[PDB]
Amino acid sequence: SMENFQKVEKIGEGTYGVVYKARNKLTGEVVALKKITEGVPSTAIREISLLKELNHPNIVKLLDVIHTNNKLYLVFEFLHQDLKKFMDASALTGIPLPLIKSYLFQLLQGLAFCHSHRVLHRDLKPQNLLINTEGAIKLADFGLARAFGVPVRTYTHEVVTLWYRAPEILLGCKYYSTAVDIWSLGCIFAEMVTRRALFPGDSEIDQLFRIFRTLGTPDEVVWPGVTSMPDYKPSFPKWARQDFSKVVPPLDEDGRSLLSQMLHYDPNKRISAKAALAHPFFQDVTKPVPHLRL
Amino acid sequence: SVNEVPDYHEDIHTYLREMEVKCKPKVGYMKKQPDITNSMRAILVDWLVEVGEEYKLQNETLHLAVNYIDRFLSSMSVLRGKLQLVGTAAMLLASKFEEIYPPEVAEFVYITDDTYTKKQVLRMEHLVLKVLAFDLAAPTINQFLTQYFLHQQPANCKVESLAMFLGELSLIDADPYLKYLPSVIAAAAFHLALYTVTGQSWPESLVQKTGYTLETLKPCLLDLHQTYLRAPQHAQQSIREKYKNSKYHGVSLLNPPETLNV
Ligand SMILES: Cc1ncc(-c2ccnc(Nc3ccc(S(C)(=O)=O)cc3)n2)n1C(C)C
Repeated sequence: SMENFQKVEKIGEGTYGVVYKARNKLTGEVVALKKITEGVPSTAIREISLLKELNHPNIVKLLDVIHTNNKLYLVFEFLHQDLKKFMDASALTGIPLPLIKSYLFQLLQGLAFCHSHRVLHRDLKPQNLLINTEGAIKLADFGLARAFGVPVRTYTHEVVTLWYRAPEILLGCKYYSTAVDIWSLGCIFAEMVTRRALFPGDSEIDQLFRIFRTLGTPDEVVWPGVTSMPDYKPSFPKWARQDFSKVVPPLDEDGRSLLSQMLHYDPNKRISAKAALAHPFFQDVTKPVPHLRL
Repeated sequence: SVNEVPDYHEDIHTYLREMEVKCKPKVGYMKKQPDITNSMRAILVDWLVEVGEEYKLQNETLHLAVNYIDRFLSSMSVLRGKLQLVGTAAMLLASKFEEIYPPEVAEFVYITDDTYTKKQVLRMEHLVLKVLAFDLAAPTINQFLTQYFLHQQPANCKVESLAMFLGELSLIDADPYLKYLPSVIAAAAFHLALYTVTGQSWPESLVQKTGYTLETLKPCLLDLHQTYLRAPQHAQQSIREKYKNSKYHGVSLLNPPETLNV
């Protein structure tokens, strides 16, 4: 229980509760402690049950659950910071490309492992992607995740933090699947390169229009079924699709190829995390430590 | 389609096969319960079927809750007056895991007709989480069935519904069905449904996916055929009632075949 833990400082906070840095007094291990009516919340039930199954080097490790009459603590391995903080700290240097590549490779490994174990993450924003001083990056916060079936069955709609939300969610499709998480990582790949969110919308319609302005307004040819989708409107402006080299100018040819396959409109055609691991962008991938103190 | 996860369905299947062995209840537990019987359990499960109808819950939710109850009862001795409290907390946990809109705790107290308080239900929720060590993502018959249905040539809605119905019937009787894994009951239910409706058999493509043959499926298949033949006379009827509905293509009104010709 908590007698062996010494709190150090607050590191994070949303509706879920609050997260502290702490240390195990007996082993020295540094941890994150997340402290949490209708009884135990569904987000915590999902987070704990799914994370108990997911042991992978690019998934944050749940070490323990301390379950009291009054409170629930989740104990995680400690990571130093989120990717958002690191992007900001790299403001006028940029993030060196070997690090971007290493980070994306790791994120795809973590995600493919989720998908292989029937888990959709559904909130891959940079605040949920944690980095340590050794060069690792890991998926965190599985509160919004879900165990899926094959084939998928209708799940919660309008999921995913809006800037990272896939068009099939924005257009209200009856089903969505693993491709939603790849859309998000695509948005993250772009963002690691520019340090700016690729599609920073303020409402669902503005998010769609920003997507359309960058990738072209989709039509039956590019995305069969699109004009029949529940929230498609035949009044939607028709923007031409804009050369990918203009979308993320510093990206080479391989990078551009992988980004375009991660941001494909048709969720059937979009690349899987598993297949992305073999993309020629990663031909020279390594695992360097981050270039800044964390 | 990505809705059928082509790049992951095989990994997922292998993983569920691995998990169903680890999540498996103790086959002999009911003998070691001093106060409850297979027939009290049959009553609870049939009651959960109705609760699921009343609140429009997913079939997956029902199957999960039964998995929790059986795993719980495998280590915890329970008096008859408390069985329904275990079952209610289980259905609550299954709903929070699996449903978009779980019913509130007050609704779970109300369908027990105030046999238990909100405080008892919530205390039991925590006990069930503690006994299962939050291991709630359990494989079900349903999760294997939906993958098996992708091998139909072509899709037949009556086959699907009837296979679900038969899978569901298996939940009511601990004897014999505690001795079979979810993947095996689903396979027997799928074969039996396919044969009742179309005259066809367990396809070669599913022999390739699962390693199961009509030979490995025979013991479960004989049990399931009897359960199907006797369903009209079973003391518990909620599943038959439910599967009369057009949602499930009235499949409980279909006649079981007299023989299987194995
Ligand atoms: C919600 C949640 N559940 C568990 C964690 C979690 C797990 C392990 N390590 C950390 N470490 C950490 C996070 C954020 C920052 S920050 C905002 O100051 O850059 C600094 C360190 N956090 N989390 C995170 C996502 C808050």
